[PDB]
Amino acid sequence: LDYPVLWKILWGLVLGAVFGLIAGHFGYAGAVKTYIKPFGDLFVRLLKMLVMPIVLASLVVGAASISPARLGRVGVKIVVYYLATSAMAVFFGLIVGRLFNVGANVNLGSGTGKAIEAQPPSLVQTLLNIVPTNPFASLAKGEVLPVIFFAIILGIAITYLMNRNEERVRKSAETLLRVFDGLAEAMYLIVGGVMQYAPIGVFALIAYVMAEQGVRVVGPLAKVVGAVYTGLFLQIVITYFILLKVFGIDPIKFIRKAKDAMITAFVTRSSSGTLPVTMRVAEEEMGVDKGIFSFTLPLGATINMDGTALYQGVTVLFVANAIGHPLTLGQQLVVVLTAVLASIGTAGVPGAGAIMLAMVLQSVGLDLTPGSPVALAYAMILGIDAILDMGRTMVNVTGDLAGTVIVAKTEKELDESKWISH
Amino acid sequence: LDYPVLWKILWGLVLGAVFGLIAGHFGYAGAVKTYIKPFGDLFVRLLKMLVMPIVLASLVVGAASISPARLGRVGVKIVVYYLATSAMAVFFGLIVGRLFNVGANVNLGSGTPPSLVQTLLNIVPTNPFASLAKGEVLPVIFFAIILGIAITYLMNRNEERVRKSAETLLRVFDGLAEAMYLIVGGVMQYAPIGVFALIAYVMAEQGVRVVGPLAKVVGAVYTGLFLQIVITYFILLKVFGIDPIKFIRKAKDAMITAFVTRSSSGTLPVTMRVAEEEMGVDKGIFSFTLPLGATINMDGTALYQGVTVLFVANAIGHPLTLGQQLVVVLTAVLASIGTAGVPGAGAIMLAMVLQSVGLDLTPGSPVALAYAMILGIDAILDMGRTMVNVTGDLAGTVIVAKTEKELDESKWI
Amino acid sequence: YLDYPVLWKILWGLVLGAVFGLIAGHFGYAGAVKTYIKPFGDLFVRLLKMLVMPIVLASLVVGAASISPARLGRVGVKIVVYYLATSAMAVFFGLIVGRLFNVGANVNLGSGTGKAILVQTLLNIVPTNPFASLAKGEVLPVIFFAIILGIAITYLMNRNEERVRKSAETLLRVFDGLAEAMYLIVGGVMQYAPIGVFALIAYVMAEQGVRVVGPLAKVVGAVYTGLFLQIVITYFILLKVFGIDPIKFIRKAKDAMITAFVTRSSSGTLPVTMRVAEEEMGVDKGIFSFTLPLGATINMDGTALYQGVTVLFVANAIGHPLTLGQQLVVVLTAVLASIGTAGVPGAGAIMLAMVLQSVGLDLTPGSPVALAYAMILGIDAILDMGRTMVNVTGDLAGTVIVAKTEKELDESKWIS
Repeated sequence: LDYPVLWKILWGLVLGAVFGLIAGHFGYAGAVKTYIKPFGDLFVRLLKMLVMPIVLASLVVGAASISPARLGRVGVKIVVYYLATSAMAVFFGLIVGRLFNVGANVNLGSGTGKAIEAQPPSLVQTLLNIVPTNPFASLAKGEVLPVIFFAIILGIAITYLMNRNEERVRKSAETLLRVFDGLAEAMYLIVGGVMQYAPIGVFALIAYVMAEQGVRVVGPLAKVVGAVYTGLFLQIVITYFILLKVFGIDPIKFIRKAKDAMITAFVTRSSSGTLPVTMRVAEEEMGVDKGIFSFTLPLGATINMDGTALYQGVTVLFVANAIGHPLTLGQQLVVVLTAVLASIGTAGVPGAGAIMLAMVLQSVGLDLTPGSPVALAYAMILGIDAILDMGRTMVNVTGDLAGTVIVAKTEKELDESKWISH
Repeated sequence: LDYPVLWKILWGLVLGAVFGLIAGHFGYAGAVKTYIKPFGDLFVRLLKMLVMPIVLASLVVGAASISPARLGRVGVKIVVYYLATSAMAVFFGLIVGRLFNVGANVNLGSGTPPSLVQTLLNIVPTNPFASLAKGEVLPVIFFAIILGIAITYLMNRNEERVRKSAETLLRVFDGLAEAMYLIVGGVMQYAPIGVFALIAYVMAEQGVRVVGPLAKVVGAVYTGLFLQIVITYFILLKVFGIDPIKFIRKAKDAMITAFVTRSSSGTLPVTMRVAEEEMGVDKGIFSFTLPLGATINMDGTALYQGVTVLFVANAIGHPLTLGQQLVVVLTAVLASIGTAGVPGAGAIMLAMVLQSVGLDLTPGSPVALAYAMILGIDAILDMGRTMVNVTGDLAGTVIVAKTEKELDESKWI
Repeated sequence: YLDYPVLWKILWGLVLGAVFGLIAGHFGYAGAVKTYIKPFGDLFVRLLKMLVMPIVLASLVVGAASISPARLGRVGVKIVVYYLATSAMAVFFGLIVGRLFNVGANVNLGSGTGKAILVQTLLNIVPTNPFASLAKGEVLPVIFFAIILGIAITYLMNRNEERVRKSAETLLRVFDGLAEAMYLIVGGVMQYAPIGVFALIAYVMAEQGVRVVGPLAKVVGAVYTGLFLQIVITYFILLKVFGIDPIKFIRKAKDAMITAFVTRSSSGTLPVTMRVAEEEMGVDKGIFSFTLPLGATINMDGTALYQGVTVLFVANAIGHPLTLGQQLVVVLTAVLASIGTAGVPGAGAIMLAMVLQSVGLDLTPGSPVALAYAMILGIDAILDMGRTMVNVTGDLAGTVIVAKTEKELDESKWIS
């Protein structure tokens, strides 16, 4: 029968979260899961549908445009960008976590230090596994990063065929490129259609996440949730804003534009499954060239270490203090750095944080055996994980946009007409 | 060689069925399975091959033509039709099982967490490429319709790059679809040999078993088809102004293929080519209605389940009135919607229905002994179950077609 | 401080790697070879694996769209006759070269059980889901679907309706564009090829080269003398008979041969074999896009050598007497049971194991025949290298011979 407002996706967030909270406090969280949540599963399923086609096609079309040496430059830039913001996330994660003093109370356990054969991640085979041995297979499996490799090789090769002298060579290559282009275009059209549904699906998703885990943010857990979020906020408001401003980009204009991707990132808790919304934003909103965002955006849905360095800095310090194990500021740095290195090869998927935490705890030598104190801390964190996941993913997508727009500004943004107010 | 002539497919059927019957009664069915059967396995393998490309390509081209408001309309029509014809199937199955009094004798036993969100939600594919790679027809149908609908909006868009890119893309799908129909055309030159091999086996293996009280079950289920086709499909066709006798003559290839092949979804290339090359239906209709009804069509299930639930009921002595027999069959029919046509489905579903009502299927108990009898004629039954579906799948595709763009009346006059 | 491209490097990367491998191996450093060197060659292998499915699908839709279904059937029957001809030669040489070297040198004793000793595979050529078969990496069904598509596209481009024709050309144009792209990229990888070839033989030599001392030297010795004879006698003589200069052939086949050798996969060398077939032998896409991937599957040459030698090494080590006749019957059986499989590393030991079972020999642990099998298995990589290399070479020789019989045709590629 409706609805007129176009500021709705943000309305659906707030109304949903408030509805979720109330439904949960009154014991009705069970009912949300049944009647409301599946609408958000639909929202989520549809976005999932577009991720392989949009990413594959947009990057064939984008590496075919621009050029391989310029493409190379955009890599070094988006990577230098991610080290910079990663150090800030690490630093803020340590600071924000100490301030709230998250290990408030109360149980005792048995200390340890780095133990059980102390190996950092393999990370050779992680690299060799970028090059897909069957492009068709990597498309059928969800694998983003090999598709990125094959899409870039296909694109660069396509362009080389179009400067070849023979006419058959040039007309065939172009028909091919034309097909990816038409495909990419259809995809972007569709996500716009999906986004018409988005505020209902955004509503259903925090309604559930709030009714389930919203009731749990009481007590000593409030402080970790409280800490992880002032940490996000600091990362955005200081390191992203200051970074945008230094490159001559208005920080407030950016957020009004990034908003759809941010809210979607948040509720969806998947970088890879927000990629369709993010990319359309990079194009229809930020005015970024496909030759840029088709590479940097899906690459950063994997490589961005910001939200893990944030999350990991807080929860390691929470476990450390609940179980009584003294952790100096330095050893926390070396732990978070290990988790961050260890996270790089894997893309953003919901649940990733608790999973990664379990790994750093084990490896550092703690016993995660049942009823143990340290198994009890992890289990507390694990119970607010969706709440934390939402902010982990959202801080990542935001910075994913923020670096895409900076690197773009550095060659062909170029479209400044996209930002003028009237 | 060389044999080529036409209209062999009806010949391969009758001749193979006779070869099979003769071969089975003298006990040589092992040799039929070894030496003859694989030739028919090949006919089935080739048709399976064309199903994903034919369905993907034909619907992207078909939904790119026409328009989404019209597309929605035919959806509603083909759904109303598949409901309507289902009622007739329920009714006839209920009656023929009673008339034949299929359950007869003699052994004794006693008797009397839903979802349907995740089923609907599972229509939307999370990886379109995986869904093409796995079988998954219903999600491909979804992605193909979105893709086509989207392609058309781009071809009406003002920008010049956009418009020619979209049309390039559409042409690739058109070219592919065009190639597929050529190939399925080719396989149909081979079809009567494979139709021959397939009933040759089905007659040689399970044919000798159709003696006795099981014949009454077969008699009842086949009286249901004939009654469904000849009464409710014919009457429905005449009601919308379509000649019932020309229809059968044309569906003939898809029907015989449906019958022998026992896969609704795997007769789909032949059905679609029949739907187009014979019935003269536009791609914009059958590229939706035919593969959708190869999943959603409930007719042959209400027939099969009506006869055998009543057969089990009477064999084990558990009384079910005409009314409570209906309520069981309605349940089995609802549970069938999310699933496409597959050669084991009848017995699998039968087993499930015995379960839910609480009957004990442990060996060697009567309800287990009753089901085990049905399971032994299942192929004879599966052949008629699918043949009636593809027949009705065509009939609604053409009826729904007649109401907008059938439109081609030159194909029959 | 490295240029490096002097561009005759792929044969250099091999010898320097092989020698580096031996030398590094004798000094016990193979552990470091496995870590620091090896992955550079795994990279080389991974890039080529990537290109196989598109290079093959695209090349054959375009190649079967060109030429014509009656001619294609002839090059089919011709390439099959070729592969039978060259196989009998491999069996013959495998029997002779193994006896000549007399591979059963030493020492242990055994009996075993005896003495004494399809359809669904063919049906499995026809893929029930082409999209699945592309993803699962199944060459023969992709080959089948590629030919039917190519043939149908050609018929559609002859159809009277203009739309049908313009669509079909679009479709065909997409595949040609793709194929052309692939060949471009494999051209690029070959720039990297000698570094990766160095790394691979470096590893294979550092690990298994050290084992080739003693009575295993003879089996490695006999198999390579078998390879040398197959190429230098039956490929050459067959090439001359059909009028092709044998020494020019080898210089051209060189990139594919070495890639084959080092990667030990007939099918994952396919991109390099197909590029050679095109940019070097001057063979038409309509010929080689069929014969080469088909021969990466059906070619029995390299198997008859491995099985002719190793069945006899097991035979003589285990003391079980085999007449020249009974050795023949085992190898023929092993070859028949072998066809459906594409080139994969480790394939040799795998097949040997089976013939041992079926003949009734007992492979129980600590057994004599079990002990013999293990020795062969320990030099298997060394044997694999020469096994697949001979196939890829002969794959080319039959591809250009059947090519010579219709449209090779490009004689301009070899002159002055």
